[PDB]
Amino acid sequence: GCSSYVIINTRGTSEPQGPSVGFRTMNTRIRSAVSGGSEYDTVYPAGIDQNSAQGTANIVAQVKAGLARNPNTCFLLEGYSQGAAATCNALPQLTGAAFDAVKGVILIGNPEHKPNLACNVDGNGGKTTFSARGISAAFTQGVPSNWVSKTLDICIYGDGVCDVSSGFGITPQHLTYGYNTNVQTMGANFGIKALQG
Ligand code: NA
Repeated sequence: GCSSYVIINTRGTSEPQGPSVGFRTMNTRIRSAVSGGSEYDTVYPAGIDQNSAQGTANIVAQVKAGLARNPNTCFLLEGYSQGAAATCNALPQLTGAAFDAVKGVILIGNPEHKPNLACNVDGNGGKTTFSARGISAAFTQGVPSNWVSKTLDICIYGDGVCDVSSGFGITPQHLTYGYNTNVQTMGANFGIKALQG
């Protein structure tokens, strides 16, 4: 059980610099159930930059800075949209102690969504987006094999960002994760169990 943890939250699109709309509810439940938490909101020019390399670097730096403060610090990594891509890009850079410290990765509307990974669920926890390809999947690696068992990759059916077969680009579905009640429940239960286990 993690006594001290950081929720690293990497936002999307044109969300303002601050907590993403996508995780607000599940985080209230995680922080309420598991003492010792804090939130770091990844600094990067979301919807203003050419890419998210800055977001990836700040995810990696905050994991390393937290472990330096307290080597038993745990992490949950959360990414929405371009922030889910930036989170996926961080995963290969988090090795040994830094890998062991990250207890769970929650992705919503992931542009790097990859077909047939065990972490893939839809908004209702089923398989309607299980084999889906994300809009960035042809050019990126998505969730590496060694991260699948601690990842939850939620793709709402009709979200063209994580499932190119059910929508073209940013579809209204892409915008709905923060007020999807089963998304928030799945995220909260995954994060609580990751930190307590
Ligand atoms: Na769905």
